[PDB]
Amino acid sequence: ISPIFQGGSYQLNNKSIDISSLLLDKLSGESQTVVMKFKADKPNSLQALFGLSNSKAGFKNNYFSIFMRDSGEIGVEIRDAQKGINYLFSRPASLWGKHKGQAVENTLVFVSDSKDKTYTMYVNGIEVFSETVDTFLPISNINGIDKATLGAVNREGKEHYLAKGSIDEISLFNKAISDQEVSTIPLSNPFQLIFQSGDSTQANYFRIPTLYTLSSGRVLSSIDARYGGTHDSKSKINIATSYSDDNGKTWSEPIFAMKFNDYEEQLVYWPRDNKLKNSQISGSASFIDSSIVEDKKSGKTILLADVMPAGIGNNNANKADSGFKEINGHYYLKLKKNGDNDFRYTVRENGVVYNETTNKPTNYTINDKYEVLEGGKSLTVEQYSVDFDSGSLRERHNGKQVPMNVFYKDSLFKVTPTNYIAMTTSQNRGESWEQFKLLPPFLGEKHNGTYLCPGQGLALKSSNRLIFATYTSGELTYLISDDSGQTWKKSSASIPFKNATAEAQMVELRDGVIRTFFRTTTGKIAYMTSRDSGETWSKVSYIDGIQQTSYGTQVSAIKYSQLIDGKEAVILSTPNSRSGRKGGQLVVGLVNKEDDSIDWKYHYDIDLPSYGYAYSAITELPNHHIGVLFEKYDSWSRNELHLSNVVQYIDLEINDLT
Ligand SMILES: O=S(=O)(O)CCNCc1cccc(Cl)c1
Repeated sequence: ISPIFQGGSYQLNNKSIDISSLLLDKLSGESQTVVMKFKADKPNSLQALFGLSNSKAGFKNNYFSIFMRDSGEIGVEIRDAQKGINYLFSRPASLWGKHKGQAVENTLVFVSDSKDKTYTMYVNGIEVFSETVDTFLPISNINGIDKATLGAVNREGKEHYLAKGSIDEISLFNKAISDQEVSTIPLSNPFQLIFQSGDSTQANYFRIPTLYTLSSGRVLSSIDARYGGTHDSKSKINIATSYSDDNGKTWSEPIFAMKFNDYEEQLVYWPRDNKLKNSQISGSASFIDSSIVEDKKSGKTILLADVMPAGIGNNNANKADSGFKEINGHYYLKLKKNGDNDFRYTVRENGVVYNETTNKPTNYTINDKYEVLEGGKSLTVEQYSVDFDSGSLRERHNGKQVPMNVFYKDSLFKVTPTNYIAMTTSQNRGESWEQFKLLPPFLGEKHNGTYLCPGQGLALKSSNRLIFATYTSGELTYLISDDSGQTWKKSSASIPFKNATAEAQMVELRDGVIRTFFRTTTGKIAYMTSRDSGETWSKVSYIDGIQQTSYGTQVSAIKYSQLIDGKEAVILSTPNSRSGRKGGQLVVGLVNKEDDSIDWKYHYDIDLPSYGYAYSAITELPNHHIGVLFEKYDSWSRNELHLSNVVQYIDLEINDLT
């Protein structure tokens, strides 16, 4: 249907605009839709875009507003004192501010539906909240409403929540338009989604993006598909992948590179209230932190991720145990049988489960999928599903049987409760992935394994060498293969922090010269250099000119193929901020051929300094554009947990950055 009101080209410069005469007497019925296209690249701390209010003395809490914060949060208030109603619905990190230095036109759709008693907010094609209430309050049913305002709320005759920005278009409808109708509304998005709520992964949440340009020109991406909110394990998380064959313009429906079946893949709205937001799927196995590389020699794509058995995160991860037993230069996966207090088994050659106390083999074997077989027959366990129907999180059997896996809670044989690294490969550039294999321990039998650095591995240009950075307490532990990832060795490089989350990414400055940039606990990004293709590593230095928080954030980095200002160039992606994960930048550095030092010459602001930017992935697209897939929110903040569709993709050109 048609708008009852339509206006545009409104400039909000800290002075409200009264549209009462134009709008108020057009409002009728109990259901309304607001469609508003607006820019705000210099927002005030807290500002209202739109208000309906009782402006009379004594009725300061009788109003409806659509408001935003300079954090990028969007919300509404719906208030009527006489009715005793004070609704406040919102979601952090819902907005864009700037893109390529130009103010972004956000498309906001707010639906107030009296029939379903539900308020729903979409921004830029993304539903950011949908709230059902017992007692519905139609927005124009507020006692004594006498003002319709743009860029403030009129309370007791004064302008509250004064806005800075513009409303290029605003329409109102005396109808609650359908989800279908919403999706036909044209958008002006500066970004794309590769992974998103409702896709093939059926995860409502995603974290830890990666990007990698394959030699055929295909761009591949991997990500944590996170089911139990945005929590790091413990949770259910699979590793999903998608690829683009047209320079990032479009992307394939995701598939899984690594998945477990002990818990159902469920699209779940995770509670965001302070009482329940720390609810955590607690009995599921999971993957976390993926990294990609391509091997010139075989042509295979190789993906690694951390693996966690059921219940297990990095907090309850058995340090002081690798999960393997050393038996004469060889490492065998340890197992514990249902009922025993110790790990009395190992998985020897051909997956034969072997009793260590009597040195007899059992009739149990472990297949290539880490599934348990008895006498060649597939054992099963019953799957779990989760729900908050009772009010709190419940994890319960759902009737479906799935293959018994040693990483599962209900398994007859269980691996050691600690962190492992798995590897899978693709022969068809990400169209399918093999069953993963665990990597062996590198730091000894009684050292719990290292943590994979998410993002990219490094494929050295002039050899067959493959390297994946990993971290542990007191060092970076590079994993090195010269035979297409069939065998790996480690190269240890000491760093001056104990228990840092030293997420590290590498660039090749020139043949055999690797610089690694990594996250620290110092508020500055660090780096070290190898000049022998990763055999040995320099001492640690720090970058000036970029700030991180004390706890730090992952940094992504590439070596750009083309000269810039006549020099070799490296591009870093990172939040630039000592307060939180915001102020995203790409920083372009020019290499000094004399000494391999880097002049950080250009800083490109991804969006506003106050808007969220966390983990990121950068790649040089085959057309020499830059692709960026990143968490567009603060993934540290306890106020921004469990947000949907915040991992977003943008395309940039080098001239945009300079
Ligand atoms: O800096 S963040 O807190 O946003 C993400 C830190 N992830 C570290 C990790 C790695 C492997 C397993 C687990 Cl459980 C946690």
